[PDB]
Amino acid sequence: ESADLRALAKHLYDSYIKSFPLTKAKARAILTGKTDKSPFVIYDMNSLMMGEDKIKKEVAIRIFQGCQFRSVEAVQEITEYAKSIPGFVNLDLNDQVTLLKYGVHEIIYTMLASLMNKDGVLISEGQGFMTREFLKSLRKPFGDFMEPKFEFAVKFNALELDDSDLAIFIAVIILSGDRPGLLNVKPIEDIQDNLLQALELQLKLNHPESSQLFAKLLQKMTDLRQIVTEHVQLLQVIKKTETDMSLHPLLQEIYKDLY
Ligand SMILES: *[C@H](/C=C\C/C=C\C/C=C\C/C=C\CCC(=O)O)CC(=O)C/C=C\CC
Repeated sequence: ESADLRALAKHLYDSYIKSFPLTKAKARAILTGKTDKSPFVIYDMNSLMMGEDKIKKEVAIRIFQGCQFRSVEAVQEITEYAKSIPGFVNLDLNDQVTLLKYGVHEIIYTMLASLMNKDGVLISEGQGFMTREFLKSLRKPFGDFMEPKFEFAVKFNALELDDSDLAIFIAVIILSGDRPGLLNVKPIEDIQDNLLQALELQLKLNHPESSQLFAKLLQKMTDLRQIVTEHVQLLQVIKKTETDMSLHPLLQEIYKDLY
């Protein structure tokens, strides 16, 4: 029944808004220019240094440390959201953990896209804006790492998905039967099938003019997986090069034994 899928789509959107402090609608209102919302921009070290009075130790390291904190916070948000998804909490506990750790990275890059424009990532809950050029500027090996996210985001943004689309699309990512080491796949695939049905309905209703948006959206996932591979490689280099830099336990658990 179409009505059941609509009810599920709304349930997921409701949890999404509650789970994520900053949404695409808010992000884009801040970026687009819809007075008070408007953020302080960091393009250089003077701007970065100036920021702290405006907004709530090597510089490159300090940015990376910031990004770690942000990722940890995102996982927590995604994890809260994941519980909301019908059936996920009922799955085997080991399976829940497996889904979460593979999902988290893919979901983060997707959610990151909403804050991105070709110039920058919003920061500090949309209080600040950091330039893409400034992030590239950071000394090796650090300067490269943001760029892959920007490339995906620009292509991804062209789809121009609503927050309501995103919420369903990410439940689909979390609920993947393919994940390595899953004890039971059948229960997971049945739930994913339902989410995919909700997404299909949602995309047609929300974007009737767009053609094959469902398929196009599903293909992007290939891209997400690619970003993860590159990120892990980058991350392994960072540890060897900087012995002095700590990695968050939660982040460490997610990244280890991955593919
Ligand atoms: C790094 C995470 C976010 C990139 C955006 C901006 C630069 C990072 C931090 C600046 C400080 C605050 C912004 C965030 C906030 O407070 O809301 C991308 C990433 O996924 C890296 C993951 C692991 C590397 C440790």
